Amino acid sequence: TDPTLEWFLSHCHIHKYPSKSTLIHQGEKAETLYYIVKGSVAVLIKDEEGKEMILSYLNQGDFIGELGLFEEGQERSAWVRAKTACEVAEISYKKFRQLIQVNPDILMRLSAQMARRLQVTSEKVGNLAFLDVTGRIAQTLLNLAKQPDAMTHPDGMQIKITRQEIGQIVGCSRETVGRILKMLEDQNLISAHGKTIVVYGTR
Amino acid sequence: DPTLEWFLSHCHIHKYPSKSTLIHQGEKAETLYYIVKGSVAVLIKDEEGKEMILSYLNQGDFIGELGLFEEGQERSAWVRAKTACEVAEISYKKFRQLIQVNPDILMRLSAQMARRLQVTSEKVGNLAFLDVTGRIAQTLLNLAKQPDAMTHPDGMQIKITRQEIGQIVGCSRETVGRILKMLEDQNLISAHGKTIVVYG
DNA sequence: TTCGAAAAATGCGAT
DNA sequence: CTAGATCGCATTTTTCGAAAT
DNA sequence: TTTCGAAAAATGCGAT
DNA sequence: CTAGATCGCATTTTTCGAAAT
Ligand SMILES: Nc1ncnc2c1ncn2[C@@H]1O[C@@H]2COP(=O)(O)O[C@H]2[C@H]1O
Ligand SMILES: Nc1ncnc2c1ncn2[C@@H]1O[C@@H]2COP(=O)(O)O[C@H]2[C@H]1O
Ligand SMILES: Nc1ncnc2c1ncn2[C@@H]1O[C@@H]2COP(=O)(O)O[C@H]2[C@H]1O
Ligand SMILES: Nc1ncnc2c1ncn2[C@@H]1O[C@@H]2COP(=O)(O)O[C@H]2[C@H]1O
Repeated sequence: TDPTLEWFLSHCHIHKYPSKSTLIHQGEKAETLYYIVKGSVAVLIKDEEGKEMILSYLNQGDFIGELGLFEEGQERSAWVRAKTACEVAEISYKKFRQLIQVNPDILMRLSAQMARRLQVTSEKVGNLAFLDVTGRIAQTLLNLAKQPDAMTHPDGMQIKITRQEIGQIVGCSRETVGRILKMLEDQNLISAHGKTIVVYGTR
Repeated sequence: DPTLEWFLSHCHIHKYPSKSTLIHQGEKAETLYYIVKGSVAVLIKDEEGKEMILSYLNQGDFIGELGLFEEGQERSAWVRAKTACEVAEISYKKFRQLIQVNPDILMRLSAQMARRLQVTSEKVGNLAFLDVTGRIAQTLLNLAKQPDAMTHPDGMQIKITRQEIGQIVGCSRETVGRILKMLEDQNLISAHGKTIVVYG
């Protein structure tokens, strides 16, 4: 932390959420902004039957609930769920705008994050439009294997995730994921036992 | 609109005829665009050349903003003119200088990125949750309620090819063709050539 | 580090 | 022709809270 | 400112 | 099973720019 973060937080209300809890409900009126002090969350949307699609994972340093800031009468566009325990700062849009008046760098930071999220989401549209499930899963496994929470392994990198969650990322049933992971292992591209998956030749 | 006039006085104005390329995907991003007149399409292509439309943008919209917040970024997509366009262009360097004297310019830009993220997230949901028939129906209906839609005694009228609908929903032109025939069979639309009447 | 539920995840497979 | 979604249960595998170290 | 005949672009095939 | 992608071309629309009154 530094004097700027402390200055910012002194204008916020800090709350702690346990793993699996819901921070933002899709459809509710948006009047506040959040800043992740510690922890990680998953951004998701769902269909009429409850099927879920994960749009993104966010971490400490990331703002959340920002899309309603620029125009009143807006509703939350997605659900945000705590992936681990989280410490989150909350502030009304009304007061956040006053803070921008005294220190506009805060808007620059928020804007940069939205820009990155738009590039990532546009790429997802492409993957879904141009790639079959095998290609989407293959790319998703390589991407996770290169994140900072991924563990090293003599044959490449190791990650821990369920077939169901992979299905929520790539847009397919958990059964299809399971059948493809076995084919990938037969082709000796990976090794998977339980939630532990080893991605080979990532190095 | 003092700021708007102030902003434009620092830009270079260019014109692009319909179908021309304003932004090439993969090239280095160093300049920001602002549409003064006309409309464009933002699209991505696969290795085989198939295309997918991410969005249509119109007068008042910024373009090429994604490479501004990080160094060494490349254009994330192609931008092609749909109609003849009049566009204001300014370097990232100079734009940053304008942000300093009046950060409200960044506010208007951020507001558009916020809306584009909401829209693109909705598109992800549609691609993952709806079959082609459902995606085509929603698209026909949204197009029919846009300002450029024509009045018709049976509802609203639009003009578009089966190939373009295919680039919007992510399916082959042949599939769009078969689905439009089935939707006509259900009396939801009437299609002759590029002209489609959405009953209402 | 440990151990026994509790609860979560997984395999099924011809249409 | 090629890809995938389904569905009800019985089995695995993982998580969790408190003892044991 | 209407009309018209190419080029160009778009569409149907439809069992596999 | 249900949903969609494919391919080689002849045929059906659209788009255009030049010619007229
Ligand atoms: N097209 C899709 N088909 C099936 N499940 C999907 C799809 N898109 C997203 N999902 C979600 O991904 C999840 C993967 O595990 P489940 O089969 O339990 O439930 C699935 C849905 O919630
Ligand atoms: N595509 C996305 N990528 C990343 N974060 C998103 C995306 N869509 C929505 N969000 C976040 O989820 C939040 C849900 O509530 P808001 O709409 O207020 O603000 C949204 C963003 O912070
Ligand atoms: N899954 C897809 N299958 C086919 N075409 C697609 C797909 N996704 C995007 N497209 C594009 O949309 C276009 C629709 O018409 P075409 O079949 O001529 O060419 C198609 C591609 O350029
Ligand atoms: N999902 C999207 N919705 C709207 N506009 C987009 C989207 N993705 C990219 N763009 C625009 O297309 C531009 C391509 O170049 P840039 O990446 O510089 O900036 C991008 C945005 O201005």
